[PDB]
Amino acid sequence: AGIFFSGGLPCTLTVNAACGIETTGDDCPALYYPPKCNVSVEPLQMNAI
Amino acid sequence: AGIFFSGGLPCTLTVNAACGIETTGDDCPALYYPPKCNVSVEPLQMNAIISEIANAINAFGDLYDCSRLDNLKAALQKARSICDLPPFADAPDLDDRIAGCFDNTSSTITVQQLVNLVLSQAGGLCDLPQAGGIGDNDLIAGCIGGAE
Amino acid sequence: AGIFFSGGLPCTLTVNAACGIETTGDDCPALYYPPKCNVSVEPLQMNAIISEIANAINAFGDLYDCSRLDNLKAALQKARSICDLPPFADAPDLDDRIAGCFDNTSSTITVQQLVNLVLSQAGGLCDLPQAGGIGDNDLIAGCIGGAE
Amino acid sequence: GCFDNTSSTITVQQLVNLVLSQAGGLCDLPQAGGIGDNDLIAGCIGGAE
Amino acid sequence: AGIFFSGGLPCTLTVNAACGIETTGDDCPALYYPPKCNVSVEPLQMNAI
Repeated sequence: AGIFFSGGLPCTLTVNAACGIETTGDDCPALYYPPKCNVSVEPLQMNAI
Repeated sequence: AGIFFSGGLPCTLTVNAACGIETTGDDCPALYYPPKCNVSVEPLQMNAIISEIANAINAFGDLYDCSRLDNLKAALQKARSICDLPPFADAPDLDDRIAGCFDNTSSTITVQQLVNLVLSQAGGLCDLPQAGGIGDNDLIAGCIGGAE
Repeated sequence: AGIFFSGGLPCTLTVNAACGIETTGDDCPALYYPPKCNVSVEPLQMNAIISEIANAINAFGDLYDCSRLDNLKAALQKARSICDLPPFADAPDLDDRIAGCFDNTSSTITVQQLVNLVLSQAGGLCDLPQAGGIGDNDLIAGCIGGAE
Repeated sequence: GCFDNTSSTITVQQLVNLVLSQAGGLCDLPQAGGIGDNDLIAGCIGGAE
Repeated sequence: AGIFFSGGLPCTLTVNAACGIETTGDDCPALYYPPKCNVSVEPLQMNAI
């Protein structure tokens, strides 16, 4: 999912996200890391950045 | 999901739940707990309810007081209080609106329509009485030099 | 602690937390359930919230009914609904105030302001039409016989 | 509106009566002394003012 | 039984209970969670709120 985190949450359901992200439909789903307690940043997701 | 059980069910398959709720998009699908014996309230959702009601109480700049029990009721009773609205000094134009009940429907009307409906009932000269005779007190009205 | 779970955490350290809530001192602090997956809601808190909503429903002398899920909705609609306000049983006074949207603001204006604004479109006899002649049988007006 | 410090309503008829009563009448008009040739007299022209 | 807990106790026998609520009748009794040391919230009641 490129720079986004597959399996995350949409921008509404977490903080420090943003709306209005213009994408190519379902192929580019905007997802974000949840505010859950025990999650850590995925390595590969950095590769995109 | 706000104040909905994230993994919940739609209103049709539960009990003591309303139906036909509207939200924004599918990010907020109304859901409730199912009639299971092995489920419990999810604290974060309770936190959402606390946040919502606390915000509601503070709508009109009042101070929440835990020793009370009717803060929301006071807030509601304050909104309906027309007498509490602030005073205003500058004279309004005809387009400035006034609120009243028309056709059993809470709506507003421009002062223009009000002025038209008031002056239109001024009556008419025909209403005036008659003297028949004429005396020196008959100060006849007319456009004397451009000033009535 | 009222509707706030005592022994919780402040808003900054959890989710779904209302921020900047103002209260009557530290004796009514803001605290919320932590994000852990094991904690269980405390019933006595749930007792508090029930009280607030139940009080709100009866803000306008309305009767609760457990068979419907819209009670607060109607008790809120009534507050906004002007059409259901009581009617005054007497005549108004110059000091009586009328609410309006003047200057994009829900404010109050006395009757006298409206009365004076009415005169703007009152007009004078100068506006009346004119004719080249008048029959001996027609009518004239003035301060005749000590009256209009 | 706020009628006698009490939230309530009144029919437009009542306000109309109060406004009309305060409006005034002919006797209120000033008393000019002389008359001129460019003036205009107020009267009823065949049932019309 | 709507929002009110079905098996609770009237206001005077618990804490954080609002006295003198109004209802249609005995079909909708006013009850609250008891201060007992083992009770837990009921979901189906929570749906009501």
